Amino acid sequence: YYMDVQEAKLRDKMRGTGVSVTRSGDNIILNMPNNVTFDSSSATLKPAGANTLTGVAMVLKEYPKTAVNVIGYTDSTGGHDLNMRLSQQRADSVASALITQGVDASRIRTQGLGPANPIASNSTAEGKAQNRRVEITLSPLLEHHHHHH
Repeated sequence: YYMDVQEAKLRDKMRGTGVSVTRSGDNIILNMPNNVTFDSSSATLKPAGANTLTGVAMVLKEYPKTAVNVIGYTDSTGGHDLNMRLSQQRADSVASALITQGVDASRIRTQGLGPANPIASNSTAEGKAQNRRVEITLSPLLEHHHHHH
């Protein structure tokens, strides 16, 4: 049964990248975890997170008629005010990555937000994993992005 135990783990490890790509109407929503893509001690982007953000860059860059709006939140990182600061730093990291990959900044919109509507309760380890996530919205738009701090 030991092979079934290892195999089950391997199935999870080979089940996707860990980022969920979903479609809603004519727009696209990406759900990606912070805990896996940023450092545990600080909002510092990991290589795995850069790869996903590069994937987003590949899409927005090819779709000049579309804009990307990124909103993230965390609760079990720290207090609300601090969490906004970390989230905003995450937002800047996202914008920086996209711009580095040749994406026009004009089409990139990011905002760092604290906890507002947690997907799950922080009282569980699984809920924390669900709560430590960000949402990326891609939709047709010619309007220049707006500024957030």
